[PDB]
Amino acid sequence: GAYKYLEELQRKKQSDVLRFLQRVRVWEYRQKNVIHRAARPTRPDKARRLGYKAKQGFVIYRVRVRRGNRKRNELKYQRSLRATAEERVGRRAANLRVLNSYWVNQDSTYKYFEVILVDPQHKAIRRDARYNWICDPVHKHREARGLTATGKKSRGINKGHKFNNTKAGRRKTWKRQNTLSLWRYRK
Amino acid sequence: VKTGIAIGLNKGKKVTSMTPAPKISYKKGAASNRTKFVRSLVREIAGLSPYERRLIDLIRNSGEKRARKVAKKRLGSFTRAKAKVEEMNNIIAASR
Amino acid sequence: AHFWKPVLNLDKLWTLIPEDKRDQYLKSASKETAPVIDTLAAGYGKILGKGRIPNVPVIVKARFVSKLAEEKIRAAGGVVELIA
Amino acid sequence: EKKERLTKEAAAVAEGKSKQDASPKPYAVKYGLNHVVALIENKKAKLVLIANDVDPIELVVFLPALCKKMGVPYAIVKGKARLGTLVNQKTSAVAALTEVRA
Amino acid sequence: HFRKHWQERVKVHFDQAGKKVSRRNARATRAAKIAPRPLDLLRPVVRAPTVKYNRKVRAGRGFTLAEVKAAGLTAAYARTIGIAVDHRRQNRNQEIFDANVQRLKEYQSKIIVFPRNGKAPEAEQVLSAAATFPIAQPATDVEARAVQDNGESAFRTLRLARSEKKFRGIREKRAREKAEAE
RNA sequence: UUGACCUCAAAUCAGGUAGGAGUACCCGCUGAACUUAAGCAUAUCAAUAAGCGGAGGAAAAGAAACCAACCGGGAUUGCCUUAGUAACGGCGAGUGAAGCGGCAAAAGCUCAAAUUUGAAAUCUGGUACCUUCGGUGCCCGAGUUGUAAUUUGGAGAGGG
RNA sequence: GUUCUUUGUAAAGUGCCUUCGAAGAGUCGAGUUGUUUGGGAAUGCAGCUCUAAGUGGGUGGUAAAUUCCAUCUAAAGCUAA
RNA sequence: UUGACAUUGUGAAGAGACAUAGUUUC
RNA sequence: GAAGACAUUGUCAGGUGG
Repeated sequence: GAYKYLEELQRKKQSDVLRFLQRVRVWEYRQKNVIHRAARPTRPDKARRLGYKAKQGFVIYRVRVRRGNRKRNELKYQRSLRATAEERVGRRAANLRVLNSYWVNQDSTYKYFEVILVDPQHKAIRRDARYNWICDPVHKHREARGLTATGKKSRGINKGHKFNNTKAGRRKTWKRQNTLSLWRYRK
Repeated sequence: VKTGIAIGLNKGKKVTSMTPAPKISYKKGAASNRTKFVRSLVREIAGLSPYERRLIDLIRNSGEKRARKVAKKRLGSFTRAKAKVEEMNNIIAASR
Repeated sequence: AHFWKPVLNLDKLWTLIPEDKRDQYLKSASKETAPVIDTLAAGYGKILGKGRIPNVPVIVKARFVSKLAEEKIRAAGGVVELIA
Repeated sequence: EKKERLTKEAAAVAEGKSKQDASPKPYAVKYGLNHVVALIENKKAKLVLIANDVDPIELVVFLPALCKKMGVPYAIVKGKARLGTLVNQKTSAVAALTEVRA
Repeated sequence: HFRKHWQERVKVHFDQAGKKVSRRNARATRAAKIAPRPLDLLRPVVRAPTVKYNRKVRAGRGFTLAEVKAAGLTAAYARTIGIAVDHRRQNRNQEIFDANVQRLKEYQSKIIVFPRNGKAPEAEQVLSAAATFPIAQPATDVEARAVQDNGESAFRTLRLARSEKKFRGIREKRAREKAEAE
């Protein structure tokens, strides 16, 4: 297959050809709308290893954000831009459920992303039970509760002693440990 | 194996080992006979980044320790700068 | 974790024998059948010497021992085994 | 053609009791990209065709180099729908040929 | 430690008692749902970490793949039969290997397994299996043994072991710097 | 000239969907101050109240890129304990954990990454019929810039 | 408990020999800025910059060069109590 | 208010360092 | 048409500074 011949190539993000294509596509995406749709990705392997399957109901929106911090300037916006993008399209395309995202391109002023979306009222997705979990109602707007990759990263959620403050919900364990617990028969 | 006491260069209790099966999730980089060819192919296609040009150009004229330092400055570490600059030396050798 | 070294004086040192073989080993100088004692299984990591004890040779198993302790046990004719 | 082949071979295996090889062998182009690139590096191709017009060009740039390496006679055709016309798909972006009638 | 406004966040386990009854009812419900089975998976014996506790053993998570294979069956049938599995655990001790294998052998001897087809004989279940295959801390020695002596006095051993370990690098340095002479 | 394809569009197009309230609990974002520090200013009150988004009947987390440093343990969550210990801080007020151990509950697994290649075997939809929380058939179509079967590192696949 | 269908030359497991065993990138990691933590010579997070490797890579709470050892397989994902 | 990173492209000469010839300092 | 690798935008470091 071509999976690795693309993967090992797109890691080479500073070769002449890829910086040429980057100079092309960034201008294209600047002139298009901020949020928009391309009916086929620019990075198909990298889609296909997030949960994409090219069938009826899987959707790709492409998206744009400013670069820089939260100006109120030196406040640093704990939402990742990846997550920010996901919020934006999950608002616009409401019915759709976000599945994951990724990076295609960048610029000094902007960062251009792509997003994977699913239409779980579509019947292929209701069937085809590798993907009949998203139609369960808990996954409404995954992005804004942070259950995508970057959301979990910036919640701080991986295993460790480094992630001991934030492992099981930061506010949950705060409420666990900044809490007095009294029994009936004291101790 | 240990000594048989609590403290020593191999301390602790001594018992019969079993040497269990070497698990598949340690052999991650033992790469392939495919992906070597792949990685080489993409290298020759996509070429060489500018700092990789400057690196080998430094190795031509002004030695390789400065190149090691420069890799350690572009990237963070030393244990990756060593491998990258040695790989670049290997490529310069293979050019002839 | 590293710092579990709860002491046992040579004084106590027969309560480990629950009540009953206490007598049977007390009325015995047996170098052939001597009682074994497990400081670690009773939850003690190091021996210290405070006490004075009969001369009955009795075996003891532990990790850490002091000089008067091993001297007194060898005086009774018991012995220490430096298990880990 | 497939369904005619099936309604033939069902009777052929019910009465004639073949191994589902009573029907003859096919000789046809092989048109999936991953199929193609898998066949290459087994050198099970004698001609492959390549479409110039693909904006996700990363899909295709490695092919002439790889075909050169494996010594297979590549070719860059102009037009991808032109290649779809012979598979009965809108676009194929490649086609190959490995086995031919004499 | 009450300079904060703790008074809104207080947990008061009045419901210890009620939780207990709900819990026992859940046990009984799951068991009557699971009617012939013992309500618990067979769990192995394992010897703990953290030298403070190394004397003990502990009813761990799951037996291993290799020990199951030494019993001569597969994980796939084990988890139906009522046996657990861990896979990320690895056996590097033979007494434990043998003991877990012995537990499995006892279990396979001690159960009867219905067909998938049925005819469903009378089974008269047990509530738990931890009771019948109790975790058992092993013997280290019988109470009685003869004395032997070695004249080492059992303190100097520890002391010079300490000395050798703390001066190992320097003795190696001496050996290497005399070795690399001329 | 005619015509495949791509991309971008309009339709009171066929069929579908989201918003809003509630908001005790829950995931996130933004985020103060009084008070306190004999006063004062980093600090504490607080990663809190307020504000804003988003869900369910539980949510979140989750089968390790873990804890360890022991004869090694073994997903997660909660409880007792570690412990008011370690660590921190005008070592000031004060703040303040975690592993191990006992108990409750105990469930594992899936994708990409193999060429089915002697046969896209997959699928929405329309239509007709039927035993209708859906099946069979015919048809337009999606799809090779990859739908199904297989395989997920615990392993495993091809061959005999 | 019953009752009618029969799958099925399908599918699965099982040992022995051989060959391979593909394993996620603007991501890991490093610098610097701000915030945060009990985390202190620099834990986590976000932004900006530089940006990789595959007998590799992370982690091992005191710095920092080197060499070992141990455990693990990241950057994709679901799920009861 | 000044300097640094990237955005940030293609050019021809001069001075050059390198394998007639491409790699980069002005 | 003007302008053009400078501008500028995103991020950093000096002097001044109710």
